[PDB]
Amino acid sequence: VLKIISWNVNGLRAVHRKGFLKWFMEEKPDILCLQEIKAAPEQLPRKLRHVEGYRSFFTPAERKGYSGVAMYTKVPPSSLREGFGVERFDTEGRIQIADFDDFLLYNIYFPNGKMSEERLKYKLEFYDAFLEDVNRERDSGRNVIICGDFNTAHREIDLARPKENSNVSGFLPVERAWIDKFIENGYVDTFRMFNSDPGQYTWWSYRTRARERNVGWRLDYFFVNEEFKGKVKRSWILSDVMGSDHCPIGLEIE
Amino acid sequence: MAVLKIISWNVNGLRAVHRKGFLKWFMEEKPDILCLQEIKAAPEQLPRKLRHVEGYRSFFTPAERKGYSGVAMYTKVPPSSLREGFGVERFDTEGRIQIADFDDFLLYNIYFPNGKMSEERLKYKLEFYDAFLEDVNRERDSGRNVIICGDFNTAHREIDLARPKENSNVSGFLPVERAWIDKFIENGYVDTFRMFNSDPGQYTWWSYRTRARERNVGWRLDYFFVNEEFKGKVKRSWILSDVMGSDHCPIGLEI
DNA sequence: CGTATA
DNA sequence: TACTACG
Ligand SMILES: [Mg+2]
Ligand SMILES: [Mg+2]
Repeated sequence: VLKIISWNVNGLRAVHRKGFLKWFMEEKPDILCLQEIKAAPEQLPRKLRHVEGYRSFFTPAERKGYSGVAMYTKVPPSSLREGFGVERFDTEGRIQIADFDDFLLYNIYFPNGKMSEERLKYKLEFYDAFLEDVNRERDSGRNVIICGDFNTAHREIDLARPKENSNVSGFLPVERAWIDKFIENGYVDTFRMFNSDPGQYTWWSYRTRARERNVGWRLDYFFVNEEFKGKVKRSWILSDVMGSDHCPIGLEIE
Repeated sequence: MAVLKIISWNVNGLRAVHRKGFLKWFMEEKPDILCLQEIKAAPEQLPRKLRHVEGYRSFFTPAERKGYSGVAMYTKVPPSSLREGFGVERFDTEGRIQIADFDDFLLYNIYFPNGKMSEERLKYKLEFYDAFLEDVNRERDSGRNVIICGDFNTAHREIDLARPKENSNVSGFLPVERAWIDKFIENGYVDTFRMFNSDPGQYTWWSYRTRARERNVGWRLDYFFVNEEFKGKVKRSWILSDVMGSDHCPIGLEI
C-alpha cells in the first residue's frame, strides 16, 4: 500500500512560505516527487533539506534558480540515476530515476516548449531520449512508474480551451502524437483508468486568475507499464491544495 | 588632441533605457564616443533602431549569461581593433571588457564586478581589479596612452558617498576596495573628475529602494581615469546628473 | 525597487 | 501573473 505524490511546485522556497511542510505533514506520502524546485540545496532552509522520516534527494539545474527536481522517500532506493546519459538533457535539473526494486520510479520535469522553436525541438528530443530509456528498462524486465510534469495535454478533454490552443505548444499535434506513441509502447495513463470526466486539470495560468474559473490543462500524469497496471488502486488529482500554478497528483499502489 | 567628446553610462538595461527615450538623448548629446555598461542583452535581442545608429559604428560585448552584465560602445570613428578580454577566461566571459584602440589612446570601457551578494563575488571583484591593473600597466609601460572609463563599483574617499560611516562595512566602500583605488592611482593614473572638481555631493549612482536620487543620497561609482602622461590632454570631466533612465547617470570627458 | 523563464 | 537572479 504505497502512496506517491507528484507536484510541480513552482519554486520550493515559494511553497515553503505558503506552508508546504504543513501539507506534507498532513498528507503522509511514502514518496513525494517535486518538479521546478528552482533552487540549489544550499539555498534551501534546513527544515526543507531534511524532513523527519524521509530521505531527501535534490537534482538541481546547472543554471541557478531554474528547473530542478526533488524526491522525498520514507524508504531509500537502491540507486538514483540523474540522467539519461545524454549531456544536453542531463544538466537541466529534470531527471530522477529511483530504483525501489519492485519498480523504477521516474520523476521528470519535461521541458516547456512555449518560448522558442529551438526549445520545442529540445522538448521533442527529450521525449525521444526518455522513451528509449524507459523502454530499455521495461524491456530488461523492470516495472516502471513515471510521474511528473509532461507539459502537454493529450486530448481535447484534457484542457478547457482545446481549439484556441491547437497552435500553442502544450497542445500541438506533434506533442499529442508523442503521447499516443508513448502509450502504444505499453504504458497507461493511470488517471484515465479511474476517471473519464472532463474538467479535470492540474495546471492553470496565473495571468487570467484561471484557477477559480477552472480554465486549466492536465499537464501532470502518473504512468505505469501495463504489466504493472494490476497494482494501481487509485490515481487522483489533489486539486484543492494551493501554492503553485500546478496542483499535486496522487497514485496508490498494491 | 582637440575637441573629442566621450560619455560613459551604466545604463541598467539597454532595452530599458530605450523605452525611456535613450536614442533621443543620444541625438541631443552628440558624443564622439559612447561607452555603455550593463546592457543586459545580446545584440539579437536589441531593436534594429539600436544596433544601427546613424553616424556611428556599434560594438556589443554581451555576457555568456543571458540578460546579465554586457558592455557596448558607439563610435563616430572606428578603432584599429577591439579586444574583449584580458586573456583570462573567468574574467573574459562576463560581458565586462571593451578595449578599443584609437591609436592616440586605448579606451577601456569596463563594467567592474559588484561585490555585495557574496564573499566569493567580492573575491572575484578584487581579482578582476588585479587582472585589470596588470593589463593597463603592460599597455602603458609599452608606451600607449590610455583612457579608462566605466562602473568601478567603489567610491574612493569619504567625500565620494553621502553616507560613508554606515557603509564602511558594505562592499563598495570596504577598506580593501578603497585601498585598491589608492594603489591604482599610485601606479600613475588620475581620477579626471577630481582634477576639475573637489566639491562633495557629486554622485553617479543612487539606490532605487529609497528613492535616494531626489534626496541626493548617492555614491560616485563611475569614473574617467587617464595615465598621468596624458593628463595634459583632458580639458573637461563632468557628471551629467540631468539625465534619467537608470540608477546611474552618465559621466562625460572632453579631450 | 528595478531589469531581465514559466 | 510569479518565482528567481542580481544589482
Ligand atoms: Mg510552473
Ligand atoms: Mg545598475
